[PDB]
Amino acid sequence: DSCIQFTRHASDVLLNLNRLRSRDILTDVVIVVSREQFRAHKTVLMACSGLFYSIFTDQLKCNLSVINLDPEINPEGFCILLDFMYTSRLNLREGNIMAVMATAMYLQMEHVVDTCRKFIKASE
Amino acid sequence: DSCIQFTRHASDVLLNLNRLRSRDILTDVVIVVSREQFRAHKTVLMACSGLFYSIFTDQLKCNLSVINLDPEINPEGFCILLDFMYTSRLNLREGNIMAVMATAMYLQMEHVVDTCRKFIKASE
Amino acid sequence: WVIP
Amino acid sequence: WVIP
Ligand SMILES: O=C1Cc2cc(Nc3nc(Cl)ncc3F)ccc2N1
Ligand SMILES: O=C1Cc2cc(Nc3nc(Cl)ncc3F)ccc2N1
Ligand SMILES: [Cl-]
Ligand SMILES: [Cl-]
Repeated sequence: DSCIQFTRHASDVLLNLNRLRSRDILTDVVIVVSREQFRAHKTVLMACSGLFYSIFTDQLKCNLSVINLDPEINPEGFCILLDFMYTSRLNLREGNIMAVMATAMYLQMEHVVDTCRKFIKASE
Repeated sequence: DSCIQFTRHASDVLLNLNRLRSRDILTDVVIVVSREQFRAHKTVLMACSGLFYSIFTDQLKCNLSVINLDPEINPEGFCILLDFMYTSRLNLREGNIMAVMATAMYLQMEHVVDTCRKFIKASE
Repeated sequence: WVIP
Repeated sequence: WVIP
């Protein structure tokens, strides 16, 4: 087509979606990761994660307001990944990289799994 | 912080939100623009438009599944702006620029109003 | 704004 | 991935 494109649009949209999350506006699901609870927007979770895409396209699960993750999932790892979904920034540290990579494999977030594998390889 | 950032994340999120819209997945509102109907995600509309942000933060309107726009709004202008919200690309043409600018002023989409004003000024 |  |  002959469209023009606003370079910062996608980043500005994501910033506004994170402001809605901050302010608990139109959040429609609670993700439970053992004793912790995380409120989020189903559409953002589906857009970032192959696991959430499969969950919320299921004719029965699409209607659930609470999703319980596998008990082996680390809440801090999930929190770091949820923040990445809404900001593009990943708080990857020596002390959390194994939990973050395991969580990203479970959530099916291929680009995160890729950077974790590279950072681990560099330390070996 | 010491975060790393994935450059294409925001664009990839928006692409996936547009794929959900295409496929009518988790759309939660119908915007009516006279005889036409447009299905969308409230969160994407709020993230892009000052008018939708005000509508869906209202304690009564946040619960509506149908929103009727002012009868003066042009459906094609709205369609072009809805596509811009989900893609960052604006189909601005000599034949639609006046309707697009009027719609963007109503929806409170300042960057679109800005490029329309510039394109109009260049033709004068 | 750019030409994509 | 970059340093933001
Ligand atoms: O690593 C990843 C990230 C990821 C996100 C999605 N999300 C969606 N995919 C499509 Cl094709 N349309 C809409 C979506 F919300 C699916 C698979 C995967 N795998
Ligand atoms: O031209 C524009 C585009 C636009 C979008 C929004 N959206 C939100 N703003 C904030 Cl501060 N937090 C969350 C949001 F969804 C508000 C005003 C305006 N004016
Ligand atoms: Cl990813
Ligand atoms: Cl805008």
